[PDB]
Amino acid sequence: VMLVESGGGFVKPGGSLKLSCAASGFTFRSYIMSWVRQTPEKRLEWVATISGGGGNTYYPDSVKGRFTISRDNAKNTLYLQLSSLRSEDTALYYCASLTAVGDYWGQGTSVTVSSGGDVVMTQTPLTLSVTIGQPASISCKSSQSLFDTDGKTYLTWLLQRPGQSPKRLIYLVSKLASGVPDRFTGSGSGTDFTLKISRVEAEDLGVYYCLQGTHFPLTFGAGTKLDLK
Amino acid sequence: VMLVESGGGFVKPGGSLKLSCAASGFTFRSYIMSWVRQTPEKRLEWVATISGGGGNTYYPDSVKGRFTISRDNAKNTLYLQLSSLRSEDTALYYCASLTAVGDYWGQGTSVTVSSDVVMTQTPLTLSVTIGQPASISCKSSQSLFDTDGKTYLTWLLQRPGQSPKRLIYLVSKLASGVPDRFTGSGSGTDFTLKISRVEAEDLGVYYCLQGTHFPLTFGAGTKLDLK
Amino acid sequence: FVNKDQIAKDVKQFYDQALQQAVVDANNAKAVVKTFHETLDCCGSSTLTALTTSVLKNNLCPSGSNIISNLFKEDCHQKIDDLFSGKLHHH
Amino acid sequence: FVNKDQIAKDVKQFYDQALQQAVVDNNAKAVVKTFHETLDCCGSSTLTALTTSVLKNNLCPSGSNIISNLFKEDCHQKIDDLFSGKLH
Repeated sequence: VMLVESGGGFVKPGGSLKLSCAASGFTFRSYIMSWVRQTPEKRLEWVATISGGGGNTYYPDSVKGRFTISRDNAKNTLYLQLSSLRSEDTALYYCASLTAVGDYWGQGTSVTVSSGGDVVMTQTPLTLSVTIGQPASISCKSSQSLFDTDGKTYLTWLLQRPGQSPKRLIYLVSKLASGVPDRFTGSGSGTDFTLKISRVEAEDLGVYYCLQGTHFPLTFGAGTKLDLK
Repeated sequence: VMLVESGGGFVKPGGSLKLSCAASGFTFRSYIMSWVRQTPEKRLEWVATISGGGGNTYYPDSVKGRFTISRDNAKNTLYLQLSSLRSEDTALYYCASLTAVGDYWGQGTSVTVSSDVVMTQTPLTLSVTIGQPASISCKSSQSLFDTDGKTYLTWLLQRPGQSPKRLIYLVSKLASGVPDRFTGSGSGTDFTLKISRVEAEDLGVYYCLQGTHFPLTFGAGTKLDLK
Repeated sequence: FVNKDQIAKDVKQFYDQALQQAVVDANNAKAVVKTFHETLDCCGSSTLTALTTSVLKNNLCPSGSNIISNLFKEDCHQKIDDLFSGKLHHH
Repeated sequence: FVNKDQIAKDVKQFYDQALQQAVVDNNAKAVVKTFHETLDCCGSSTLTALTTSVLKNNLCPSGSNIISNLFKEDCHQKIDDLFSGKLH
């Protein structure tokens, strides 16, 4: 039901903050948790992941050594220590059970770093302007095959509605998530993937992102904004 | 997928027989397995239950001391050693994962011996026409409401020729492969199965079963028949 | 090297100890018991008659999984023997 | 008798010896899968190379991995949390 982040702020280059995220309504201790950041230009970047018990932590090279993800399962809290902050770290930082069975997101807490006060996913087009009822189709291509030794193809599509946090829409290429209406269809294979909307409704507007989870580090497409003509 | 029973037969009062059940197609070792007998008069009676790993065995007093349930996990086989046998032990004996998450039944192997919560079901026979609504009541002598806060009322249906199969568990929750024409309701001592519009694979005998109080008990049954 | 039977035995002892301690109130014994019972999907032991009957009575075995009856239980000693002999996975 | 700490350490060592044999060569695989399944974990931080080799053998059957298979519970931590009584 609920994740609530706090701790963000305005910090000088080279500075330090510690973000937290209070969880409730689900079995936190057994949830592999992530932080995901959203830049001023609206890219999503994976920042960190931690196992249920806190024994395994994962970071992409951009933040490794500077950020430390931790959790206090008795308090149902997730943490992110930021240090040696720099201007490219300025973002909305979301708490999310990103890779878990249940898809839960906080509302983001912002970090703005300012003295003033890997597999490539290629998403086209950058903006698709539409009319209510008219069909939509969004593309996402990866620079390497997403087909794991596993036999599974960890391609995910998410949608972020204006003023909301991102939401898983589809996973493993084609399988819809809880409560996603049948006019969404995901297809594709290997390195080519498509999200098609039969008939755009006003609940479909926002930014769609694809996400690959086959190769370390986790990477996202840059986003396609669906809006009205 | 499969439970195959054998070793049934014909015996004199006071004799012995050992029944077998060969499992295949599920993770046998992790299922609590049961034997359920069905008497010539078509009553079902719980006979024995054994834990996945073989450590806990359970028996109602009617057979306790006389029968021994056992299992061989490496061989995927369930056993029932029958001894000091009596006329009223005459029945079709079913191997079943009766209380397990998946509902599997063997086809039954027969024994013929020859020289507690009361569960009530109204009516005893319902004759009906295809597409008619149907309503079977099951009544218990004590509340089936557990400390669990669960209510272990279960409906099974045996189709003519068929072993019994789970249809409804925990009062209202439909088992797998069960359409919504089916609806169970009730609390305390009073329970109801309603079929909205009877189709032809709703016909057979319906049984209720309580799992709240030791020993497990079954209602005597309601026959669904057309006409 | 650590021997299968030695650790299995030590694990059942650890567990039997916490089962005892749990039934004399030691809020941590109870946590160990609940952990063992949930993670191993078991409740008490048949080898431990006096302790197993004190324990059900204490409602330290939720079911959740159980949909037909909560009357029948796996024996934790057996679950511990099967964990070390590699017999618990759903092949 | 039994001290929580020495048993936890014995269990980890027993797990670690099976995880090693399971890779270099089985009863070891059976034990490894039982531990992964029962404890809901996969290899260990303390054994990264061993742990990367797990998928190659399908010692960590996913099922719940629907967004990625990169992230795992550490079996050592599952072992400590079992004896600490934190897994309920």
